[PDB]
Amino acid sequence: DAVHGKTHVFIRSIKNGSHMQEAKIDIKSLYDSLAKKYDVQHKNSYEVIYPKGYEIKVLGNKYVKLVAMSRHKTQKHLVKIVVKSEKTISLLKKQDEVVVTTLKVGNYVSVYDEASDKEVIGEIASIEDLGMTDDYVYDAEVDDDSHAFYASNILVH
Repeated sequence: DAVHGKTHVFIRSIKNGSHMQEAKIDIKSLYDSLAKKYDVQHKNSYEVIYPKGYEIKVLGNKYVKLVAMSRHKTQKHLVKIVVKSEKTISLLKKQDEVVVTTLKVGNYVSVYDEASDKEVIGEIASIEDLGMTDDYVYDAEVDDDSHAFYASNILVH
């Protein structure tokens, strides 16, 4: 289980104790930027990074500390997951998608509605095997007990 490098996550960073910035950035960019600002560990096949003062949006529409982050090559297939949601505005239908490594069509998952800054229930609308990949895939470790974060608005472990 990892996510693709173009996965979007909501990140907050703090400097000098008192200043903070928040933005939506792709996970490969987060890794590449943060890999230079802070520095890399190495294990059997992980390059593992330990930032401080960075946070990520998780279950509960709250930011918790991002404790570590890593990237690695995997032999596993990338899978594109499309998740539909809708709201009563007269129905506005929305969908989001994330590609993961390794859940059933029809299952419900939590979804972040960015425009209304609230969490909604989504439906697994499709699942697609995109095949193997040579690119790095990425992993994030979160301090809250949900062990989950929002990945292109979809809650993933």
